[PDB]
Amino acid sequence: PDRVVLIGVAGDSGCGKSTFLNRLADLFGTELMTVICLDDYHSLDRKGRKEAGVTALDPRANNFDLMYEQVKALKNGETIMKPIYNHETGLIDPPEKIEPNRIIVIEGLHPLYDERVRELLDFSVYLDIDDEVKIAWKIQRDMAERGHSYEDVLASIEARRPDFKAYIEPQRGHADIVIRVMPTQLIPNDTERKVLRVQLIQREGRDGFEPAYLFDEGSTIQWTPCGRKLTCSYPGIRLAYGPDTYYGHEVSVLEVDGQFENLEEMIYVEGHLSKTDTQYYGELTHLLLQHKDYPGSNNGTGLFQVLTGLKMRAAYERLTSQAAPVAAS
Amino acid sequence: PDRVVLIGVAGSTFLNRLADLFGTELMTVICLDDYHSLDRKGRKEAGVTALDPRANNFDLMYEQVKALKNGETIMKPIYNHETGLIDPPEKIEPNRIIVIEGLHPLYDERVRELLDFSVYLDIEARRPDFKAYIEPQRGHADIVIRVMPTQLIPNDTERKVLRVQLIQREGRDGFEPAYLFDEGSTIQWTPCGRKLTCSYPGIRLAYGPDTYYGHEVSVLEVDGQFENLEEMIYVEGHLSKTDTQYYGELTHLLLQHKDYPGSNNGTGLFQVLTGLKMRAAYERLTSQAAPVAAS
Repeated sequence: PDRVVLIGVAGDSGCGKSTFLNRLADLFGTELMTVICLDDYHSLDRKGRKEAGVTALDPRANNFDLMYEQVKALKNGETIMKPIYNHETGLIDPPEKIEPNRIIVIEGLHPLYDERVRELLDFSVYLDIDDEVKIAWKIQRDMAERGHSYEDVLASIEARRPDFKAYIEPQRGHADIVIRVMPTQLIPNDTERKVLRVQLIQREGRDGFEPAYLFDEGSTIQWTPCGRKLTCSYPGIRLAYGPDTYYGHEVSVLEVDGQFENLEEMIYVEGHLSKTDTQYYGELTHLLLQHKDYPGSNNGTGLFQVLTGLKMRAAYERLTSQAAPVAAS
Repeated sequence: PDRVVLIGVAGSTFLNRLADLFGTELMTVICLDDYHSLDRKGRKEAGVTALDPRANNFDLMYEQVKALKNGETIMKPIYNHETGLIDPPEKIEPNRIIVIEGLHPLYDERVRELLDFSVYLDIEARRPDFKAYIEPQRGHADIVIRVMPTQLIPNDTERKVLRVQLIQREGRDGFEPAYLFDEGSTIQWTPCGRKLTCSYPGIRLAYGPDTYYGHEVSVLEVDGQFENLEEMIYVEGHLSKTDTQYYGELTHLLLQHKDYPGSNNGTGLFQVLTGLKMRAAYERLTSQAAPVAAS
C-alpha cells in the first residue's frame, strides 16, 4: 500500500513564511512532499469575519468538517478539489486539484484543534515563539532590507492575545514536539536580544517516536560543553535535559541556551546528544549549515528545527518501511 | 624487580578501607609520628606543637623510606603516644605496598618524589600551625577528598547531609581522573527521575575542570545521602574511569562495612574510589595484580 504520511505543523508565522517549512523542504524536497496552508479552509472571507466580529484565530472562521474530509480523503489516496484562500483580496477563490503524496504537511493556526483531524496525523509540531523574540527578529529583518513594518507585528501580537490563548496555545498539549523559543537566561541585561534559549518539549509514549536526550534518559542534567576541549566566548553555550509534565502529560525537555560561534561548537554539541535520529555523525550540523542565512541558523532554533525534521523522517520510515523522500542536487 | 610501591596519606576509616581492599599481609602502614625529633616534653620545652616541622626529623624519614623502596630492612623508631616518649626501634621489612600516614607525608620535597600516589583528607588551638604547615600539602596531593555542608537543604539546622569533592590532579602520568559524562567540561546531574525514586532531599552530582593551588584539577562532587542499594549502583554505573574491575565494585566495597561513618554518602564513596586509583597506580608500576584481602 502506497502510504500517505500526514504531518501537522502549528504556528502563527503565516503560511509559506516559516523557516521550519523551508528546512523541511531541504530535508524532504518539494516533489514528494506537498504543503497545504490551512487558511484554505476558512468558512469566512475577510468581509465575513468583519461582519461576524471574529478573527482568523476563531474556530468559527474555519471549516473543520471540510478540513477533516479532504484530509481523510488524501490519506486514503483520493484526489481533492480544495478551496484557495487569497490573502491579498481576502476572497475564497475556485478550488485547486490536489493529488496525494508520500508526505502531506498541513500548516497553519489550527492543525491540532479538531479531534478528528488530530487522529489522522502521524506527527505534529507546535512552534512556540515568545513575543519579544518574534519582535526582535522582525526588527533585525527590517533593519536589513529597509522595511520598518515591525510596529504592525507588535500591534497584531497584543490584539491577538485573547484568541491566541483561547484557541491556539492549547494545541501545544496535543503536539508531539513543541519548540519553545525565548530570551536567554545567560545575560543579565539582554539589550542585544540575539542570544536565545530554546526548548524541545518531546511528548513521551507516542509509539514510533523516541525522544532525544542528553547523557541519561529520564534524569535531570545541566551541561556546559566549554572547558578544556572547547573554547567558547562568554556567555558560551549551556544545555539542559530532563523529565517534566506539560499539559498533564509526561515529556522530556531538551534545552539549549547560547550561540554557536563556529563548526567545532556545533559538532561537539551534536556529538554528545543521544537519539537524535541522525543517519551519520554530523548530519545535524551539515543540515543546519546548509543555509546559514536563515534566522536561528547559529542557535538552538535552527538546531531543534532540524532535529524535529529528523524525528519526522524516522516516523515516516517506521510507517512505510521505506526511505523518506530527499532533496535533489 | 620485586617492586615496592609507596603511598602517602595526609590528614582513620580510610586506612581501614584500604585494608579491606589490599589486606594486611602485603601492605604495611607506617605512622609518621615515629619520626618525631622531639618527645612530648621536648616540644613543650621548645614551644612547638607536633604540627611544627621542627618537631619532626625529615632527614631520617627520607632515608628510611628511600631504603624501604630500595628493598632494605630498617630499624625505625617507635613514638609512644601514651607516654609521649620515643621507644627503641622496630624492625620493618619491605612490602608490596608501604603506606606512610600522618601529618606531614607531603611536606618534604625529597619524600614527595619517592611517593607513587598521595591523598589528602580534608574534612581552634591548632589553626595557626595547621594553616602554616599542614593545609599546603593539599597542593601536592594527587587526590584531595573535601567535605562541606550541603547545598540541598535550605537553612541546614541538622548538619547531617554533606557535600563532598574529589579533587583530582591532572597530568600525573599513570593517573586518569574519574569524570561524569564528558571529561573536561562542566556538568550538574540529578539521578532521581523516572528510573530512580529518591526521598528528600535526594542526591546531586557535579563534575568539572578547575584550578586548585595553581594546578589544573578535575573535581567530582556528590551532595546528599544514599538511602539504598539501587541509589548507590545507579550513581556508580554512570561514572566514568572509576577504575572498577567489574560493574558494582564500588557499591560492593562500600557496603562491606555499613557501620563506618561516611558509609552512606560521598565520604565513603570517594574513599573507596581513591583506593581503586591507588590499585591502578600499583598495577601500572608492577605489571602485576595488586594484593587483596582474604575470605
